[PDB]
Amino acid sequence: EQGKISYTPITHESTNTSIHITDLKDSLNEVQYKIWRTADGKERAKSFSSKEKEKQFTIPFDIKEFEGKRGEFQIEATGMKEDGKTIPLTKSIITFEQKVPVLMYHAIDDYHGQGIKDLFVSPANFEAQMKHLKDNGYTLLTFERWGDINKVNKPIFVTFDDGMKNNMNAFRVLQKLKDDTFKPAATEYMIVDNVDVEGALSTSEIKEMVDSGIFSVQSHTATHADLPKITNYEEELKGSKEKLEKITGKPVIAIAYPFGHVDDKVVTETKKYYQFATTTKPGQFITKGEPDELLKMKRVRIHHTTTVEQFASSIK
Ligand SMILES: [Zn+2]
Repeated sequence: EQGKISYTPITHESTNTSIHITDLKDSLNEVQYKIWRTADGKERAKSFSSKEKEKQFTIPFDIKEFEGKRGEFQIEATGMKEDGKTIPLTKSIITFEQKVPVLMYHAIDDYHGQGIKDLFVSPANFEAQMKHLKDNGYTLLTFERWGDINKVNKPIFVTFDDGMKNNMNAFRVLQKLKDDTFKPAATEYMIVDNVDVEGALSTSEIKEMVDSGIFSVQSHTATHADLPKITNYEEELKGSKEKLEKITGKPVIAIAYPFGHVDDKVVTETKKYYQFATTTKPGQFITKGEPDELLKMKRVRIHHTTTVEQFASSIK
C-alpha cells in the first residue's frame, strides 16, 4: 500500500471537508475514492474521481451526497497508473458525529389518578411510538453499545425512570414488536432499594427483563436521593451499583440523577463509579468533547398528550 489520506479537520457542526492524498510514488492519471457509511455497508458505496495530480487529487466531500446522513465514513482510495493497471492505495476513516436522542419515559399505563398525569404514557401511545421507530429504521441502543452510535443508522436510546411495575407493559409491547428486522432494547433506571417492594419491579421481573436481551437495568440511586443535598455518596452511588449488579448479573455503568438535580460536586462523585449519567434537561445529545459531557446528558421528554407526530419531530 502507498497512502496517507488527509482531510481538513471537522467538528460536530461540520457538513463538509476536503480530501486529498499525498506521499504517492507511482504516477497516476486518475484516483478513485470509494466512500461508504459503516452503517450502510460497502454495497452502498459512492465513488468519486479526481484527475488532478497538481492539486494532489483533491475532492470536495459533503454529506449532502448521502442525504445529510452522518456517522462513520470509510474511505478507500485506488489509482490507475500510466501502464493501464488499477492498484490499491490506502484506506481511512472520517466520523461526522451524529445526534443521539435519549428518550425519557416514566410510567406506561392509562391514567387513573395513580401518579403525576404528565408522566403517564398510554400503552396505545407507547406502541404507536415504538412502531414509528421500527417502521423508520431506528436502531435502539443501550449504554453497553455506546461505541456503536456512529456505526448504526438513526441511533436512539429509550429510557425509563424509577422501576415501576407498569414498565412490564413496556416490556410486553417491545417483545410483541420484535422480529427478524427489529431488535428492541431499552434502559430501565431502577431505584435499587425499591426492588421487591409493592408497586415496583421484583427481582424475578428484573431478571426476566434482562435475560430477554431487551432491557439494560441501570441505577437510579439507592433511595432516589436528592444528590446535591446528601453526603452519603458512596452508599447512594457505589452501593446502588453493586447491589443492582448482583441482581442483574451484568455491569451497572449508567445512572439517572433523581429529580434531574445535579451540580459540579455531584458530577465529581458520579464520575468515580459511573460512565454515563442522564439529566432531565431537554435536548438531544451530540459528542462535542466538552468536559464530562457523558455525565450531563440531555433527554427528550415524552408527555402524556404527546402525539406520534410531536414525538417524531422531537427526535429529528
Ligand atoms: Zn426518578
